[PDB]
Amino acid sequence: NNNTATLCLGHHAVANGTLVKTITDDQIEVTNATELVQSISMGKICNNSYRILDGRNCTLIDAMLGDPHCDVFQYENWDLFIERSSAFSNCYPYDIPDYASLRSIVASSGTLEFTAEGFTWTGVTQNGRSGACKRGSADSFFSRLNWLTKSGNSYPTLNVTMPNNKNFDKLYIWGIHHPSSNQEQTKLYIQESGRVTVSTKRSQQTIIPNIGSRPWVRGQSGRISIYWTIVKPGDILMINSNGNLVAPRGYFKLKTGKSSVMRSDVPIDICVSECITPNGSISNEKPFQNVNKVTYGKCPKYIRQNTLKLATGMRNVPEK
Amino acid sequence: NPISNNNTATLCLGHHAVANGTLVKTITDDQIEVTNATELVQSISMGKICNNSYRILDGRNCTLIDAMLGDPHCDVFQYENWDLFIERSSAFSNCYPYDIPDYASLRSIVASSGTLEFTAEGFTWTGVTQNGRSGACKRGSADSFFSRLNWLTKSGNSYPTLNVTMPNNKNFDKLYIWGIHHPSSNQEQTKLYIQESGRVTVSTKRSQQTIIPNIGSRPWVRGQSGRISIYWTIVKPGDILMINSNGNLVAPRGYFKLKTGKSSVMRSDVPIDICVSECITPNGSISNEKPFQNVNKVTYGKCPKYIRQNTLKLATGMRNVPE
Amino acid sequence: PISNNNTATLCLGHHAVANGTLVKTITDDQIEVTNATELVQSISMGKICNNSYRILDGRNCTLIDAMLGDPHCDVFQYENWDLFIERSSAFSNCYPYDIPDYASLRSIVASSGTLEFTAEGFTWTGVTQNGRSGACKRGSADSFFSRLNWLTKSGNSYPTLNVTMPNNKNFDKLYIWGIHHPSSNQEQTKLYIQESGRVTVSTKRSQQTIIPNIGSRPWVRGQSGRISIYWTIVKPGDILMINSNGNLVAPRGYFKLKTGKSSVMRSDVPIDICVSECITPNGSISNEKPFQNVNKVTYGKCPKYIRQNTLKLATGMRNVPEK
Amino acid sequence: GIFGAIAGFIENGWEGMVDGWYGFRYQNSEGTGQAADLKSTQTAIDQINEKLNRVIERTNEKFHQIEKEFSEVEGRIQDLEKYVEDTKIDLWSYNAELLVALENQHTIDLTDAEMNKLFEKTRRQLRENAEDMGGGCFKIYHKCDNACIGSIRNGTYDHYIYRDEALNNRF
Amino acid sequence: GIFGAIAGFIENGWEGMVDGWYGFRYQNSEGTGQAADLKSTQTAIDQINEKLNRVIERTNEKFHQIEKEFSEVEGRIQDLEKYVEDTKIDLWSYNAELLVALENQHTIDLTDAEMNKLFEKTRRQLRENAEDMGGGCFKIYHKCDNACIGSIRNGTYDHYIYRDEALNNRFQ
Amino acid sequence: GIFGAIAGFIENGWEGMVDGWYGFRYQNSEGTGQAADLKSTQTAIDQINEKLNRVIERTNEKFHQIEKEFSEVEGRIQDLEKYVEDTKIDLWSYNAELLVALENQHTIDLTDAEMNKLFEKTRRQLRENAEDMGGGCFKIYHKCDNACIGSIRNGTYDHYIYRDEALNNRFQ
Ligand SMILES: *[C@@H]1O[C@H](CO[C@@H]2O[C@@H](C)[C@@H](O)[C@@H](O)[C@@H]2O)[C@@H](O[C@@H]2O[C@H](CO)[C@@H](O[C@@H]3O[C@H](CO[C@H]4O[C@H](CO)[C@@H](O)[C@H](O)[C@@H]4O)[C@@H](O)[C@H](O[C@H]4O[C@H](CO)[C@@H](O)[C@H](O)[C@@H]4O)[C@@H]3O)[C@H](O)[C@H]2NC(C)=O)[C@H](O)[C@H]1NC(C)=O
Ligand SMILES: *[C@@H]1O[C@H](CO)[C@@H](O[C@@H]2O[C@H](CO)[C@@H](O[C@@H]3O[C@H](CO[C@H]4O[C@H](CO)[C@@H](O)[C@H](O)[C@@H]4O)[C@@H](O)[C@H](O[C@H]4O[C@H](CO)[C@@H](O)[C@H](O)[C@@H]4O)[C@@H]3O)[C@H](O)[C@H]2NC(C)=O)[C@H](O)[C@H]1NC(C)=O
Ligand SMILES: *[C@@H]1O[C@H](CO)[C@@H](O[C@@H]2O[C@H](CO)[C@@H](O[C@@H]3O[C@H](CO[C@H]4O[C@H](CO)[C@@H](O)[C@H](O)[C@@H]4O)[C@@H](O)[C@H](O[C@H]4O[C@H](CO)[C@@H](O)[C@H](O)[C@@H]4O)[C@@H]3O)[C@H](O)[C@H]2NC(C)=O)[C@H](O)[C@H]1NC(C)=O
Ligand SMILES: *[C@@H]1O[C@H](CO)[C@@H](O[C@@H]2O[C@H](CO)[C@@H](O[C@@H]3O[C@H](CO[C@H]4O[C@H](CO)[C@@H](O)[C@H](O)[C@@H]4O)[C@@H](O)[C@H](O[C@H]4O[C@H](CO)[C@@H](O)[C@H](O)[C@@H]4O)[C@@H]3O)[C@H](O)[C@H]2NC(C)=O)[C@H](O)[C@H]1NC(C)=O
Ligand SMILES: *[C@@H]1O[C@H](CO[C@@H]2O[C@@H](C)[C@@H](O)[C@@H](O)[C@@H]2O)[C@@H](O[C@@H]2O[C@H](CO)[C@@H](O[C@@H]3O[C@H](CO)[C@@H](O)[C@H](O)[C@@H]3O)[C@H](O)[C@H]2NC(C)=O)[C@H](O)[C@H]1NC(C)=O
Ligand SMILES: *[C@@H]1O[C@H](CO)[C@@H](O[C@@H]2O[C@H](CO)[C@@H](O[C@@H]3O[C@H](CO)[C@@H](O)[C@H](O)[C@@H]3O)[C@H](O)[C@H]2NC(C)=O)[C@H](O)[C@H]1NC(C)=O
Ligand SMILES: *[C@@H]1O[C@H](CO)[C@@H](O[C@@H]2O[C@H](CO)[C@@H](O)[C@H](O)[C@H]2NC(C)=O)[C@H](O)[C@H]1NC(C)=O
Ligand SMILES: *[C@@H]1O[C@H](COC2O[C@@H](C)[C@@H](O)[C@@H](O)[C@@H]2O)[C@@H](O)[C@H](O)[C@H]1NC(C)=O
Ligand SMILES: *[C@@H]1O[C@H](CO[C@H]2O[C@H](C)[C@@H](O)[C@@H](O)[C@@H]2O)[C@@H](O)[C@H](O)[C@H]1NC(C)=O
Ligand SMILES: *[C@@H]1O[C@H](CO)[C@@H](O)[C@H](O)[C@H]1NC(C)=O
Ligand SMILES: *[C@@H]1O[C@H](CO)[C@@H](O)[C@H](O)[C@H]1NC(C)=O
Ligand SMILES: *[C@@H]1O[C@H](CO)[C@@H](O)[C@H](O)[C@H]1NC(C)=O
Ligand SMILES: *[C@@H]1O[C@H](CO)[C@@H](O)[C@H](O)[C@H]1NC(C)=O
Ligand SMILES: *[C@@H]1O[C@H](CO)[C@@H](O)[C@H](O)[C@H]1NC(C)=O
Ligand SMILES: *[C@@H]1O[C@H](CO)[C@@H](O)[C@H](O)[C@H]1NC(C)=O
Repeated sequence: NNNTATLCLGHHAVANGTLVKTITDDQIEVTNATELVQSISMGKICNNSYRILDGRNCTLIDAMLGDPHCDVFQYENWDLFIERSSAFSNCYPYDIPDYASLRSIVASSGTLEFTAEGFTWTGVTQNGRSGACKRGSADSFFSRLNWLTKSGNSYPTLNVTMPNNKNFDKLYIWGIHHPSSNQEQTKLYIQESGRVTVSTKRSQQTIIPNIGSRPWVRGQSGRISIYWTIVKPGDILMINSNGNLVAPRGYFKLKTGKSSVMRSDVPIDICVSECITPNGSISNEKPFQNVNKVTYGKCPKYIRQNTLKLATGMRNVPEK
Repeated sequence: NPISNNNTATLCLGHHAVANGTLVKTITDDQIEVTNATELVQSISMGKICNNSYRILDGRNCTLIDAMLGDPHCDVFQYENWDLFIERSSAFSNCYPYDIPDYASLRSIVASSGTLEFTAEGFTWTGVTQNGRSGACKRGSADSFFSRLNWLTKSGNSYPTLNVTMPNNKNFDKLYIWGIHHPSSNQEQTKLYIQESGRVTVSTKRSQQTIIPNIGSRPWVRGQSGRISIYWTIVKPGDILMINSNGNLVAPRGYFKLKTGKSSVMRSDVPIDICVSECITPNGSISNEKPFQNVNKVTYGKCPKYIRQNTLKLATGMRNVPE
Repeated sequence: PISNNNTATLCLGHHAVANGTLVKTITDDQIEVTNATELVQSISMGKICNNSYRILDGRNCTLIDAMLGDPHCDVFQYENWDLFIERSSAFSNCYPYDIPDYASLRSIVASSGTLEFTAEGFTWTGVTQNGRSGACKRGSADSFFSRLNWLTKSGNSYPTLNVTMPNNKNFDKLYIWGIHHPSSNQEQTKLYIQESGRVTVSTKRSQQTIIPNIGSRPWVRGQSGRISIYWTIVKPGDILMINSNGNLVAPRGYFKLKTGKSSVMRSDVPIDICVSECITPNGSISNEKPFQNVNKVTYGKCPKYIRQNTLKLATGMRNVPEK
Repeated sequence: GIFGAIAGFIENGWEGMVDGWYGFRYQNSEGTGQAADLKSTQTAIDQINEKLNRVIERTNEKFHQIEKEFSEVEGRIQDLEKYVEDTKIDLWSYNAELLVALENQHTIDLTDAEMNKLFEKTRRQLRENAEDMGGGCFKIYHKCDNACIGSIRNGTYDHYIYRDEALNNRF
Repeated sequence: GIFGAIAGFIENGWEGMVDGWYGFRYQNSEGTGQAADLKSTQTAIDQINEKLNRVIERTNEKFHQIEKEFSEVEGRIQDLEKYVEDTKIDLWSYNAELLVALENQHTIDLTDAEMNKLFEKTRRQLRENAEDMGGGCFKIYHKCDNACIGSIRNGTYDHYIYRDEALNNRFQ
Repeated sequence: GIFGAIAGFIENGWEGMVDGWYGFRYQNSEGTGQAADLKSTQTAIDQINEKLNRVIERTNEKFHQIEKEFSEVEGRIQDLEKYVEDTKIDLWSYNAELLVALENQHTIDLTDAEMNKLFEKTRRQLRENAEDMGGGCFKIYHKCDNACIGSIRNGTYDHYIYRDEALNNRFQ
């Protein structure tokens, strides 16, 4: 027919569509879709967006304390500290009350900037050392801690002051030594029992030692418990002890920080990615991720689904 | 034209309706009738707890803690295990008075483990009397003590510095329960332990806890102005427990095995009964057919999510428009 | 060109406005509609309204110093609040103290909503009461925390104090007590005779022993020594007991605890006569909108804190101007 | 709803239509009659079934949680334990309220849509042989026995066959 | 909109229409005119107020909660207090963002519907006496004075009386 | 889709239409042909890109948080730390599930909308010179060389030119 035409309206389709989920349909085919869930890591932790520190065989605390094999980390600072699982302590055995909170505070602040200070320890021997804590091939000790003992036949009451004239909080790491026997307590410290009282205008922490055997660790049936005290601008640090003091040598600086600490065992490498997980860095194109709930940086949100396809085309209705 | 025409027809299109619709809430309306709807909020328990899907354990007159310590009247609970342990509010202790720093955490760990499987060990106690007992803690007709605790006392006129050890060669975490005794007066302290004041130090390679006693009167409970305090230590595979006392030690007789369970504890007073349900509350079991519930925020199992609303009707039909 | 009289033109349409406003949708980042309305409240009144909830101005006092009885906080006796306001100028002017778990105590009191204190005749046999100190000036003399009783020796001795106080009420009593830590050994034996003190405070269920710790601390208002404050909560049917033989800072009575809707907030904005049911540190805010960007810390009938400072909800159709 | 069919240009529902959600009523030479439309009824039921399946017995196992009632006053930790639960509950209650209101809207609107789609499919079949009277009714301008009505209902109505006859009756 | 009426097959709104949201403009032998349609205007307005009633002056009482600003550095308990709060706010922000974007998308779509529905209501009324010109306008092929317009507007137009006339004017 | 255009009264899509999401196929005196409609394609594409802008490369900076794995057994605190994270995930997982279902539901709808809008835009243009044959096809009752189809495509077709020829092939 020459005096009629035909005009049909339509829409496109594709040979290969993709299935998506809607409200009314469990599955339904669209021309195109895009994946909104990051389920693949890069295999490695990328080091060019944020400043990453490989902890190697050192925990962040052992680095802070100054375990001799952790000396390469003196004064290091980071955006993210990576703790390996094969990390081990290799100095005098210790325990830290509320370990997690100190690790967190150090992780958070993001630095191990240590400033030594002029402590006067009248009437005692300083720089006490030990076979448990070899440095060189010589007995030694945690480098940031000063293990004090008797001089001649005395250990007079130690009463020292140290004010904070800075505009930042100082953090002091100190300890108390718990000896293995009365035979040792007296030999080292003269007095039959120690006392250690680290105080400020606001806070105070006394600790008494506790003689007795603990399990053998690197030659040691005794222990050192580690404590910390923060000192705010204008405040003042006071230490009072008539035995067993593992003293501080200085302070760490505390910063309002963006820093943190992660536990991973994956290789650090040069790439670029602004999201880090223990499985390695992951891309952050997508809004969600299913790699790990532990993240650091600009990260997609963790969720329990591994796939979420968002339709980026119309419904696909093929031909024949 | 009353009589319709033979050369026309009328075709009307429509939808159905019901005499009895029900109201639902939408974006555009607070209420609007639909042909039908399904209630999405469960607000009716069964009034009892169901014991067929999950393994439920009636604690009766016993807490989980007493049952673990070995309080005589809770002796039926030895070597038990559970998915969900129920504590009644009428449960009492009936043994030497005690308190447990961070009771809550120990209760939660044991509950979580899901078993009072106790395995004893050869703690050679050199130079002391064992198996101390008290009139405060009758087992049958006789004075006794927590079944899992060895109350140690002097041998003649000496209590020496005990120093016993016990490695963990197993592949799981051992949980050791222990304690220290606080006497009422110094008279007692020396009657029992010789030393004017005692001390207990339990340690591993990585941890330690030293406790010192505190002699003095407390309130009279079941014949006692003294107290025991309960502490625990968890020992990891490869590690080693060491105990060091020169007085007042209430020693462990062995260890509890900890598991990575799907176990818990729940306070409730409703009766336990035969029936099958996989969601439990203090009010009883609830059906989990619905996505939400208004019965209780305490739940255990395959549970609808607690919300504040009591009804949410979801429309399963079109708008109803009667004839 | 001239509309036929047997035709007519009929057009349908919608309105439009001069002052259109931009809003956000699913499909369009910004789009003009005839009207909108802000759902985010980003502006405060710059003051706190006293006419709804009872607001109490702490002034120079913290809730804790008000509770203990710091001299310059005497005006706060028997006080009560829906909302206690702590100022950043707030100072202490008594004997220097510290509080293990300070935060928790503050919460507990602030929650109760009152300092209703009732004195109980405690019997301190063999000791001198009402110890005072130049560090804590009341008017023009030496004094002390009004709700605490500093005990010291009497003559040659400080006997082993053993006092008891039953709770026959139907509400939980809170007892605030403490322990003094001397600056030196001489001060210790001078005050208390025993060269090292002990404080055991107990109920039928709890107990707490604090040993004092001697040594110098930073000079604060004359004092190199310190006091440490502890609290205890005795429940109805229970019974407090105190057993000390030195260093006890004693309670003079109890505080009524109440389950209540009261609290505490840190701010330095003024308080004034107006009306509002939501308070923040930036001041009271209007609760007309459902969200707010003023502060995360809130109290009362408050919009929910969100990060956005503006969300325009459209209250009218798409706007499409002529020409 | 947004299509203005149900509670709109369809004045009301039929309580007599007992085997369909949507359908037809007719009157012709042979008499009067009612027939459901299955395709439309099924589409609507299926979609509601998928809403339903997305929210029933989809509950998630939870075991040892935190405590949520307390017999002691404790301060900081309990404050936090209680805040976490009130925070959690408020958020799910909101999720619940929003979920039900959205679905319900969508169910109203999708049931409206099928009614309109049935109407349009019918309109399109009849071409020039019928006029829309309103109410959802068509006047069909030709003889239309029950067989012919069925042809409309099973989508096989051919309009050229009756066009001349109908164009006649309309003008 | 999804119906393509507002900002679509209708070129634009009328600023001169101030007594209603939807309505009619018309021209006949008696001149030009404009009257609003109250029923639709009410429907649009009722749906919008129902949103608005859902969110204005509907706030929750909360009292003692947790601390959210901190003067001291504590580590683990502080970390959790901060984290919980951060988690809460991020999640309420999301809800708010999403809620407003939905409501708005809906408001735009349902006011388009009322417009389209008014058009359709009028097309049915007019039967085969009129033709969609485009632009939301109908050409009515019969003498249609104000009384007659009035009829369409209040839903009392009987197409049957004008039908013979109208069929004739448009197919001849 | 709610409009019944796609997977509806239009039976299938055209794989042959490489250069547009929507378009025309036609047949006349000159042969047959195919053209894409760019405007509808762009409306549907812009709409989808706007959903897309609201999710891709839109992540958020988070630094030091709480621990989520634990080598030791602690109880009360760790129970809380774990419950807090568990709760968070469940709530984002819910959110993400809903977001995608709704957005996809909506993408299916608005692409059905654009098909329908075009089909109406074209019908309104043809006035009485054409009938809906079904299947999304119009029978045009007059000679219509390609330039005439072009005028329909580009919105300039004038029905008053062919109205007499059309009404005459249509009726009577
Ligand atoms: C569009 O075409 C897509 C192309 O797929 C093919 O490639 C083209 C060039 C042709 O050769 C064509 O004939 C091929 O089929 C097609 O993509 C696919 O869709 C299917 C689902 O229908 C996917 O199946 C799933 O596969 C995984 C394993 O995938 C990996 O290994 C295979 C090895 O052969 C390779 O395909 C890839 O390397 C993958 O990485 C299965 O584990 C999974 O099993 C689960 O689900 C099934 C039921 O669906 C259950 O039985 C199982 O128990 C599991 O629960 C699926 O079987 C297929 O992988 C995928 N292929 C590719 C290459 O991506 C797509 O389906 C087409 N779209 C539409 C709408 O039709
Ligand atoms: C199925 O749907 C998906 C939607 O996810 C479509 O994929 C998108 O396609 C567009 C256009 O092709 C892409 O837009 C481009 O974005 C570039 C930036 O990089 C993005 O994409 C990469 C993916 O490889 C990511 O790594 C990155 O994070 C970004 O998200 C721009 O650079 C492009 O801009 C210009 O680039 C060149 C050079 O200047 C010009 O020639 C271009 O014309 C352009 O102006 C461009 O805008 C989009 O990024 C794609 N998304 C993804 C996730 O891959 C598919 O198109 C669709 N498939 C089909 C067959 O239709
Ligand atoms: C520090 O100070 C406290 C408090 O003053 C002393 O503790 C009290 O010590 C006495 C002496 O043992 C306790 O007395 C016993 O208490 C039990 C109380 O329970 C019931 O009995 C009373 C009294 O009749 C009833 O009225 C009441 O309803 C109770 O239900 C009694 O069971 C004991 O009864 C009998 O015991 C034996 C015979 O079996 C005999 O001595 C008498 O017949 C006696 O009646 C007994 O009375 C008292 O309970 C303690 N109170 C508290 C709160 O603990 C500390 O000892 C003290 N410490 C020092 C170092 O001084
Ligand atoms: C352990 O070690 C610490 C530190 O060495 C000692 O503590 C110091 O004790 C002295 C007194 O023993 C304190 O000195 C007092 O300071 C008061 C004012 O202090 C502020 O203002 C002065 C301005 O002159 C500043 O220099 C100072 O730093 C403060 O900012 C004075 O009011 C006190 O004077 C008293 O004595 C005379 C009269 O006899 C008069 O001036 C007054 O009337 C008043 O009675 C006094 O000078 C000093 O502040 C303490 N330092 C710290 C850091 O706390 C312990 O004494 C020591 N203990 C042992 C056992 O070894
Ligand atoms: C087209 O229509 C106009 C408009 O007037 C009107 O619409 C028509 C459909 C009629 O129904 C009218 O009754 C209605 O008002 C007509 O113009 C008008 O014509 C009428 C009839 O002659 C005039 O009324 C008369 O006017 C004369 C002189 O003033 C008097 O003697 C009579 O008593 C009576 O009032 C009216 O004036 C006139 N209006 C104007 C502005 O001219 C028009 O005649 C008509 N034309 C055609 C070709 O159809
Ligand atoms: C309390 O009892 C414990 C356990 O019996 C004693 O600890 C043990 O002390 C001995 C004595 O030196 C340790 O000897 C060392 O053994 C290691 C094993 O590898 C060996 O490498 C060393 O050369 C050395 O011989 C033994 O390790 C140690 N065991 C443990 C678990 O600590 C402890 O000495 C007793 N305390 C007292 C005061 O008696
Ligand atoms: C209308 O809906 C109700 C419930 O939403 C259906 O009746 C219920 O069926 C379920 C199990 O199938 C149970 O809740 C009850 O056994 C029923 N409810 C009541 C109140 O007894 C009903 O079958 C639905 N369909 C209809 C009425 O046609
Ligand atoms: C569709 O219907 C045609 C009309 O005739 C009838 O209608 C159906 C519903 C049955 O009830 C028949 O017995 C009536 O006579 C049929 O003639 C035709 O075969 C049908 N075709 C298909 C493909 O269904
Ligand atoms: C609209 O089309 C008219 C005629 O149709 C043609 O369009 C294309 C572009 C040509 O290549 C020929 O196929 C036809 O002549 C044009 O006359 C008119 O100019 C066009 N206007 C616009 C704005 O595109
Ligand atoms: C990532 O590593 C974790 C251990 O941290 C492991 O359990 C998990 O299955 C891995 N998941 C991936 C690569 O998605
Ligand atoms: C259920 O039990 C709880 C105890 O946790 C009780 O407080 C409440 O009143 C009961 N609520 C019910 C049956 O809804
Ligand atoms: C438009 O909205 C404003 C602000 O939300 C409101 O106060 C007023 O009632 C409305 N005004 C008009 C003209 O619509
Ligand atoms: C706070 O104390 C100072 C000094 O004692 C006094 O002058 C001032 O009035 C007090 N401030 C208030 C707000 O009461
Ligand atoms: C708003 O609140 C913050 C947080 O408390 C505060 O720092 C800021 O100064 C406030 N604005 C005021 C007080 O004007
Ligand atoms: C409708 O309008 C006409 C003319 O404008 C008026 O006379 C009448 O009252 C109305 N009729 C009905 C039935 O509402």
